[PDB]
Amino acid sequence: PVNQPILAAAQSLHREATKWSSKGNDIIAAAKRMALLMAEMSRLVRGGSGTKRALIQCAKDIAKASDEVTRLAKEVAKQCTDKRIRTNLLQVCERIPTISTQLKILSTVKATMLGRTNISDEESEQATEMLVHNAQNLMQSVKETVREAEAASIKITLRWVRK
Repeated sequence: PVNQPILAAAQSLHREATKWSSKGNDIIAAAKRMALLMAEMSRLVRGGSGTKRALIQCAKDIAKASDEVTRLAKEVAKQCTDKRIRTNLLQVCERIPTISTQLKILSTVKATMLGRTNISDEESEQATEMLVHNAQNLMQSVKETVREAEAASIKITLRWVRK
């Protein structure tokens, strides 16, 4: 069914995001959608063909959800009194648009490769491993962004309720 390391990265973010309720928290909601979509991604990279259009669109959905995470976490940071946390939170959540832009590039590469041209099992495996590493980086960054966004809120209209 799956590419295990992508699914594991997805579950890793799911575990952090499900510490809290989505109610009145769109960072939490977006992060949960990201983890669910990234699990779908691991199915798609490990299915196919037929999965070409789906691979591209799934990455687009993930990138859209990550813009919401980024946008909100930047607002949290810029209300945070602790410079140490504020700076760290700005540092991480400003990696995210680049990583999720990279997710869209590498998914399209994996999906479409060289168009009509024939491709080896080596190029195919290499393209998988590029995608894998980028997915782990993304899941890591958002998980760190969730943790720090909550840490920063202690120093401050966003709701953190433990489940």
